[PDB]
Amino acid sequence: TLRSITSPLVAHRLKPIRQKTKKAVVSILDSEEVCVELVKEYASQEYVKEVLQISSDGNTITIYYPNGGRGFPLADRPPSPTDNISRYSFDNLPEKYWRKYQYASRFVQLVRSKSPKITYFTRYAKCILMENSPGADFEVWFYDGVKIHKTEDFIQVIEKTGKSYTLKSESEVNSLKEEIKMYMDHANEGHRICLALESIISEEERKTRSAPFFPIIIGRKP
Amino acid sequence: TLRSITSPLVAHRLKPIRQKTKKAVVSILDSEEVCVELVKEYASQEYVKEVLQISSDGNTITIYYPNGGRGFPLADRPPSPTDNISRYSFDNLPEKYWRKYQYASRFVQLVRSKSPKITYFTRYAKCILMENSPGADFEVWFYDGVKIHKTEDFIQVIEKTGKSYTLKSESEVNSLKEEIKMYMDHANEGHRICLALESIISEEERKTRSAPFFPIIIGRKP
Ligand SMILES: [Cl-]
Ligand SMILES: [Cl-]
Ligand SMILES: [Cl-]
Ligand SMILES: [Cl-]
Ligand SMILES: [Cl-]
Ligand SMILES: [Cl-]
Repeated sequence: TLRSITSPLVAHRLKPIRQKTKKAVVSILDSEEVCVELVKEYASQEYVKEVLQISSDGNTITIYYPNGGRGFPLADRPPSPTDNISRYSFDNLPEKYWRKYQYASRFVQLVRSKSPKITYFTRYAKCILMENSPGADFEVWFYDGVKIHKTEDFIQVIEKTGKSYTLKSESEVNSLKEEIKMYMDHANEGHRICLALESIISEEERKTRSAPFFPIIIGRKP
Repeated sequence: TLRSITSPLVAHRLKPIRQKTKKAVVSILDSEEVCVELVKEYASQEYVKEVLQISSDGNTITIYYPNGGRGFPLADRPPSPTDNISRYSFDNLPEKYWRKYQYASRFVQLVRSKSPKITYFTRYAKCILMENSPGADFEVWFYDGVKIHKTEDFIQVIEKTGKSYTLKSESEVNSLKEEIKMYMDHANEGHRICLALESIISEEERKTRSAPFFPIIIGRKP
């Protein structure tokens, strides 16, 4: 089952963006739909030959072949579909499209990892909870120039010149320079607070509202 | 009793600012202390002869007379105190100082009423809960050009041309134009949401004891 392999992408709250690779051009549209344009090379120009159009909730996939299946010149936006389409639920998408769905799925997931959900200004730092929940990335931009980038798999640290190093196990973190273990105590507190605030706002989001409660920016730089 | 005329001012979260009249200068300092410099003019130059230094919570008043009471030329910041001071709790400030305290008190009150606590972007409007709690001003900037400004004694409405009118009682509110009642029901929802969000966030702020949770910016303009 595809739902075993990955979860449906969710592009809610994500800003429009276009990524051009060798394999595809993946776009998050203004409607939060995600499109995968499979581009073919007929030198010099590239043609859009196939399009996967994925719904913002990730559960509807519309596949079509623009220009009668002959192709469209790759443009700034994807070609809109015609009544000639094939369409599937996520749970019903044939495997032949799984790899292409995941192009979108992954891109969305990457964009979420760079999309601020909650920004929290503290005395020493600017905290940013990202959108790739759960286990979202957590960035910490201290004003002195120190940068801490939290992940699920690791914790990055960038010192004031560019001394970059990646910390993994807690046993490796304890072994860090002792003026730094305090920076983490800040960064971890922000993280706890941001997570704390995310929870409370989501709860309030569930009840009657009129617009999303995310993103949120809390406070200001001094 | 002074507690009858005002509440101790509150300058938390308020941005630095300086206002000059002929008789005095009020500043909200970067520390959120509020100063009243009483100014007198001696041959073209103006001197600070008296200073009231009020705590950010409005409950401590330190009063002094710079340069021996002869004065210091009015500068960009108030003259700092010396060993020679008198200092009072709010409830203990002598009447001789009440009108000068009220000078700081009124100014702080004007600033809060113009200082955003919660900014909330909707599909149709930009809502801003001000800081003059309780009964804070709540202004609503619809994108189409309609403006609604909720206030303590009344509700102003500005239509797309400049049709300004004041509603003070339900009798004028029910009697409102029927399509305007639509703008108002939004505005009223925004207020409830913003008030709801204010309460839930302050509560979590109390437990955390770290950088403030206000102001916030919720969402984005479409
Ligand atoms: Cl291009
Ligand atoms: Cl349709
Ligand atoms: Cl098919
Ligand atoms: Cl959510
Ligand atoms: Cl929503
Ligand atoms: Cl002292």
